[PDB]
Amino acid sequence: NALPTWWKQAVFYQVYPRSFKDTNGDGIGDLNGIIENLDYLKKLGIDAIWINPHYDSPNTDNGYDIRDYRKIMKEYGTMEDFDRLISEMKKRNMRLMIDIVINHTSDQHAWFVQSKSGKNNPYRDYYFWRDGKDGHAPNNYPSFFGGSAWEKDDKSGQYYLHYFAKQQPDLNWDNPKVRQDLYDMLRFWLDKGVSGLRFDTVATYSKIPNFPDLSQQQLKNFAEEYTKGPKIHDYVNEMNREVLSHYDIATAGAIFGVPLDKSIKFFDRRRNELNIAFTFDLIRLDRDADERWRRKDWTLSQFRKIVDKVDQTAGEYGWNAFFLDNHDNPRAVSHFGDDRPQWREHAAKALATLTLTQRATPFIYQGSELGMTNYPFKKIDDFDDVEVKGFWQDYVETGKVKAEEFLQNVRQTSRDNSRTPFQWDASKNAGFTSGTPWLKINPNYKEINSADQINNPNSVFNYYRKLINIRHDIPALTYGSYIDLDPDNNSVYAYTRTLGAEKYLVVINFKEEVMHYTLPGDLSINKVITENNSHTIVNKNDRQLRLEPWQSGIYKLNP
Ligand SMILES: OC[C@H]1O[C@H](O)[C@H](O)[C@@H](O)[C@@H]1O
Ligand SMILES: [Ca+2]
Repeated sequence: NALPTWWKQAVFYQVYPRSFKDTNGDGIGDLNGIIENLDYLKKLGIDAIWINPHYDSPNTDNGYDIRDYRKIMKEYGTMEDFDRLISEMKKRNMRLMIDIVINHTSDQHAWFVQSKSGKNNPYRDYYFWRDGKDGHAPNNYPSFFGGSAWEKDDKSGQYYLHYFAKQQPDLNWDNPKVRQDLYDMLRFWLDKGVSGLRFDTVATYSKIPNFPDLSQQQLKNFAEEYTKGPKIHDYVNEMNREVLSHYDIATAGAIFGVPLDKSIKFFDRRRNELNIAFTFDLIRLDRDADERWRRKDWTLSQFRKIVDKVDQTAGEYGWNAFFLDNHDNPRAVSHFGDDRPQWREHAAKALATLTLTQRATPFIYQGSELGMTNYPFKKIDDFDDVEVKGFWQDYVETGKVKAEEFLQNVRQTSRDNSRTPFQWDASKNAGFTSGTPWLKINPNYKEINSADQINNPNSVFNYYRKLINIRHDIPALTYGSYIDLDPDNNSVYAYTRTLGAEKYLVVINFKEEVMHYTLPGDLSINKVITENNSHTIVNKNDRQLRLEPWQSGIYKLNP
């Protein structure tokens, strides 16, 4: 059985508007630059776009600190430009998903300005205010973005809670007036015909009664602890009943911190919470849990075991998104592939094949369709991201970690790796801007750009385009069940996707040498659906493949 829906079979593209296309020379991407490139996305074969936050914001965290939920960000343009994006997407039969950030607002949001003015203001209980303990913060809560999660306010003498930047105070979801105002805000956007919502850090809305201290253990994985609020599902379901279920939308929940065996409660269709799981297990598989900027070695067997556990967790009643990178993570070809010149294009096509053959809604992050890479940051000042400055302050300026070792890691792990501007063409600043880009463009744009790829049939771009057409053509590549042929193999990633008699095999050689790979049991090849970097022909009934380094392919198997 399988309830098909548009959002299960969609291929989404994620646009980070600050870095997509600048159309007025200020160095920052804008709405009009999205509009201008919709035919490019339609040619790739995308039918839905998720945009990162597009609201009025002081940009401490690039739109995730929202100062007014009902205004367009000044740098992105006007409400008129927003409504044109919708209307021009509609002309092209594309659906828009927006980013809903209601764990916290900017400290400049009118609600916070009132709340901080004193204990008597009607907005006081819109945020979390607590007394110090012996002239220190109410408790030992750390922030994701550095220091304590409590900021002293001199006006009142009390501390306010901020899991993120001190300019992102957390909204008090235990206050029913807060939830009702957020619901009116959602209806403002949903009434404009938006087709999807992504809920940013949806699992942290419910705070822990009485705010007790975290134990030593809990301090080393506090992200998980902040997901343990006792009313989180009451609140998500109430939001579904009062708002989400009255419109026709797909909702995605970004559940950072949630242990994978707690994820299903958010997405089981019978629970009437959200539709699509954004889990972080796979994309953070190689990240230290205590020093969250540090990476550690990982293996293909580790990777594929997580793919399979995420897949099984969704089970019959949930549904996964699948992504290998996004605006919070290094670029996939650098992170999971080999980004050197001899291999980058083969590895990028290998990972596209993986992505576009998962039992999940795939999300392609802008630039990945070109094989864009991490950026060669050298000095701490080459980064923009508030998060990396928080890590530098906590670990390097306290003398706990040498600056150079810190940099060797954040070069690989920083969010700013995925925020360098999109490489449109080979002209100055890769045609992203007529001015000076807000974050420097990778010098590899001369070799990696959309103009060089869009009409080259062998390009990474056109291999993504071919895979998307393949996936739409073959229902088993969307709905088929997933079986990993060998979860312990560290060289060749091979799995099947099966619907009844229709059985397909995906095979990717993660090694930089030729690998021979004999199929298990009685499996043999009926057809080749596509391959990249193939040298040995595959004939009817072949039971073995000779895989070139970085070779990837999809095959139909004999019954
Ligand atoms: O969902 C988690 C979100 O948390 C914060 O508000 C981040 O800065 C953002 O990039 C991330 O996606
Ligand atoms: Ca601009």
